[PDB]
Amino acid sequence: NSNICEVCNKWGRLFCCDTCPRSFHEHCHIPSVEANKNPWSCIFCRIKTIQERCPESQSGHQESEVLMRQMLPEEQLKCEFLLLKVYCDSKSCFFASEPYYNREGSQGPQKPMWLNKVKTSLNEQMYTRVEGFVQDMRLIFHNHKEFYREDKFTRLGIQVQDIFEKNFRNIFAIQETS
Ligand SMILES: [Zn+2]
Ligand SMILES: [Zn+2]
Ligand SMILES: [Zn+2]
Repeated sequence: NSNICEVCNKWGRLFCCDTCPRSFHEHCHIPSVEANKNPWSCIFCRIKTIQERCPESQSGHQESEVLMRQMLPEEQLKCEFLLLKVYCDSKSCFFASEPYYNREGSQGPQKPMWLNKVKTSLNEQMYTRVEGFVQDMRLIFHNHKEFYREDKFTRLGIQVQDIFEKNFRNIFAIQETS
Protein backbone atom coordinates (compact mmCIF):
# COMPACT_ATOMS: atom_id res chain seq x y z
CA ASN A 1 0.00 0.00 0.00
CA SER A 2 0.81 3.68 -0.42
CA ASN A 3 2.50 5.52 2.53
CA ILE A 4 0.65 8.80 1.87
CA CYS A 5 -3.05 9.66 1.93
CA GLU A 6 -4.58 9.54 -1.53
CA VAL A 7 -6.55 12.71 -0.94
CA CYS A 8 -4.16 15.09 0.89
CA ASN A 9 -0.82 13.45 -0.01
CA LYS A 10 0.42 13.54 3.63
CA TRP A 11 1.63 10.72 5.85
CA GLY A 12 0.03 10.09 9.24
CA ARG A 13 -2.49 7.58 10.70
CA LEU A 14 -3.54 5.83 7.47
CA PHE A 15 -6.04 3.03 6.72
CA CYS A 16 -5.11 0.82 3.78
CA CYS A 17 -7.49 -0.46 1.14
CA ASP A 18 -7.56 -4.29 1.03
CA THR A 19 -8.29 -4.35 -2.71
CA CYS A 20 -6.03 -1.65 -4.12
CA PRO A 21 -2.89 -0.02 -2.93
CA ARG A 22 -4.49 3.31 -1.78
CA SER A 23 -4.41 4.66 1.73
CA PHE A 24 -6.41 7.25 3.64
CA HIS A 25 -6.64 9.32 6.70
CA GLU A 26 -9.82 8.48 8.48
CA HIS A 27 -11.72 11.70 7.67
CA CYS A 28 -10.11 12.25 4.25
CA HIS A 29 -11.95 9.19 2.96
CA ILE A 30 -15.61 9.73 2.21
CA PRO A 31 -17.55 8.25 3.87
CA SER A 32 -15.18 8.27 6.92
CA VAL A 33 -13.25 5.03 7.17
CA GLU A 34 -15.47 2.42 8.76
CA ALA A 35 -14.76 1.17 12.38
CA ASN A 36 -14.46 -2.53 11.61
CA LYS A 37 -14.80 -4.32 8.18
CA ASN A 38 -11.95 -6.75 7.39
CA PRO A 39 -11.40 -6.78 4.51
CA TRP A 40 -12.12 -3.10 3.68
CA SER A 41 -12.49 -1.66 0.23
CA CYS A 42 -12.11 2.09 -0.47
CA ILE A 43 -14.48 4.27 -2.46
CA PHE A 44 -12.40 3.94 -5.61
CA CYS A 45 -12.83 0.10 -5.39
CA ARG A 46 -16.52 0.42 -4.60
CA ILE A 47 -17.05 2.62 -7.65
CA LYS A 48 -15.10 0.26 -9.86
CA THR A 49 -17.29 -2.62 -8.69
CA ILE A 50 -20.51 -0.76 -9.71
CA GLN A 51 -19.08 -0.22 -13.21
CA GLU A 52 -18.01 -3.87 -13.52
CA ARG A 53 -21.31 -5.23 -12.29
CA CYS A 54 -23.19 -3.09 -14.88
CA PRO A 55 -20.89 -2.24 -17.82
CA GLU A 56 -23.77 -0.47 -19.60
CA SER A 57 -23.71 2.14 -16.81
CA GLN A 58 -20.79 3.68 -18.75
CA SER A 59 -22.86 4.44 -21.87
CA GLY A 60 -23.51 8.16 -22.30
CA HIS A 61 -26.23 9.88 -20.27
CA GLN A 62 -28.01 13.25 -20.38
CA GLU A 63 -27.16 15.50 -17.43
CA SER A 64 -30.84 16.40 -17.05
CA GLU A 65 -31.62 12.70 -16.45
CA VAL A 66 -28.67 12.27 -14.02
CA LEU A 67 -29.80 15.26 -11.91
CA MET A 68 -33.33 13.91 -11.38
CA ARG A 69 -32.11 10.59 -10.01
CA GLN A 70 -33.01 9.80 -6.45
CA MET A 71 -30.18 9.42 -4.00
CA LEU A 72 -30.40 5.61 -3.66
CA PRO A 73 -27.20 3.94 -2.35
CA GLU A 74 -25.38 3.90 -5.66
CA GLU A 75 -25.99 7.63 -6.43
CA GLN A 76 -25.15 8.49 -2.84
CA LEU A 77 -21.84 6.70 -3.36
CA LYS A 78 -21.13 8.41 -6.66
CA CYS A 79 -21.73 11.83 -5.11
CA GLU A 80 -19.43 10.94 -2.19
CA PHE A 81 -16.73 9.97 -4.69
CA LEU A 82 -17.19 13.13 -6.78
CA LEU A 83 -16.85 15.16 -3.59
CA LEU A 84 -13.73 13.21 -2.71
CA LYS A 85 -12.20 13.94 -6.10
CA VAL A 86 -12.59 17.69 -5.46
CA TYR A 87 -10.89 17.36 -2.09
CA CYS A 88 -8.04 15.51 -3.86
CA ASP A 89 -7.00 18.84 -5.50
CA SER A 90 -4.97 20.97 -3.16
CA LYS A 91 -6.85 24.11 -4.30
CA SER A 92 -9.88 22.68 -2.51
CA CYS A 93 -8.45 24.23 0.70
CA PHE A 94 -9.94 27.60 -0.40
CA PHE A 95 -13.45 26.16 -0.48
CA ALA A 96 -13.35 23.65 2.43
CA SER A 97 -14.40 25.64 5.41
CA GLU A 98 -16.94 28.33 6.05
CA PRO A 99 -16.03 31.54 4.23
CA TYR A 100 -16.58 35.16 5.16
CA TYR A 101 -17.04 38.26 3.08
CA ASN A 102 -15.63 41.73 3.77
CA ARG A 103 -14.17 43.31 0.66
CA GLU A 104 -14.52 46.90 -0.50
CA GLY A 105 -16.87 47.00 -3.43
CA SER A 106 -18.40 43.57 -2.99
CA GLN A 107 -21.28 42.09 -1.10
CA GLY A 108 -21.30 38.52 0.27
CA PRO A 109 -23.51 35.84 -1.36
CA GLN A 110 -27.10 35.30 -0.31
CA LYS A 111 -26.38 31.62 0.23
CA PRO A 112 -22.88 30.76 1.30
CA MET A 113 -21.73 27.21 0.67
CA TRP A 114 -18.54 25.23 1.31
CA LEU A 115 -17.21 21.68 0.84
CA ASN A 116 -17.44 20.68 4.50
CA LYS A 117 -21.03 21.71 4.61
CA VAL A 118 -21.77 19.57 1.53
CA LYS A 119 -19.84 16.78 3.25
CA THR A 120 -22.09 17.01 6.33
CA SER A 121 -25.17 17.21 4.13
CA LEU A 122 -24.19 13.94 2.40
CA ASN A 123 -23.41 12.21 5.69
CA GLU A 124 -26.75 13.26 7.15
CA GLN A 125 -28.65 12.14 3.94
CA MET A 126 -30.10 15.60 3.37
CA TYR A 127 -30.09 15.34 -0.43
CA THR A 128 -33.02 13.39 -1.99
CA ARG A 129 -31.75 13.80 -5.60
CA VAL A 130 -28.41 14.18 -7.33
CA GLU A 131 -29.57 17.68 -8.34
CA GLY A 132 -29.35 18.80 -4.65
CA PHE A 133 -25.70 17.86 -4.36
CA VAL A 134 -24.75 19.20 -7.76
CA GLN A 135 -26.51 22.55 -7.10
CA ASP A 136 -24.66 23.10 -3.85
CA MET A 137 -21.30 22.12 -5.42
CA ARG A 138 -21.78 24.57 -8.33
CA LEU A 139 -22.97 27.24 -5.89
CA ILE A 140 -19.58 27.19 -4.17
CA PHE A 141 -17.80 28.25 -7.32
CA HIS A 142 -20.42 30.61 -8.54
CA ASN A 143 -20.41 32.50 -5.21
CA HIS A 144 -16.63 32.76 -5.46
CA LYS A 145 -16.72 34.15 -9.05
CA GLU A 146 -19.32 36.73 -8.16
CA PHE A 147 -17.60 37.95 -4.96
CA TYR A 148 -14.06 38.22 -6.31
CA ARG A 149 -15.16 40.00 -9.52
CA GLU A 150 -12.03 41.11 -11.35
CA ASP A 151 -9.49 40.06 -8.74
CA LYS A 152 -7.39 37.39 -10.30
CA PHE A 153 -8.30 35.20 -7.30
CA THR A 154 -11.51 34.47 -9.18
CA ARG A 155 -9.48 31.97 -11.18
CA LEU A 156 -9.29 29.58 -8.24
CA GLY A 157 -13.05 29.17 -8.54
CA ILE A 158 -12.72 28.42 -12.26
CA GLN A 159 -9.94 25.91 -11.64
CA VAL A 160 -11.71 23.97 -8.95
CA GLN A 161 -14.98 24.03 -10.82
CA ASP A 162 -13.23 22.49 -13.83
CA ILE A 163 -12.06 19.61 -11.55
CA PHE A 164 -15.58 19.17 -10.33
CA GLU A 165 -17.12 19.23 -13.80
CA LYS A 166 -14.67 16.79 -15.44
CA ASN A 167 -15.14 14.34 -12.60
CA PHE A 168 -18.91 14.75 -12.71
CA ARG A 169 -18.95 13.90 -16.44
CA ASN A 170 -16.67 10.86 -15.76
CA ILE A 171 -18.38 9.44 -12.70
CA PHE A 172 -21.90 9.79 -14.00
CA ALA A 173 -20.91 8.88 -17.57
CA ILE A 174 -22.32 11.99 -19.23
CA GLN A 175 -22.57 11.72 -23.01
CA GLU A 176 -19.52 13.25 -24.61
CA THR A 177 -20.07 16.35 -26.82
CA SER A 178 -18.11 19.20 -28.49
ZN1 LIG B 1 -5.47 12.77 4.08
ZN1 LIG C 1 -9.23 0.56 -3.05
ZN1 LIG D 1 -25.95 -6.11 -16.25
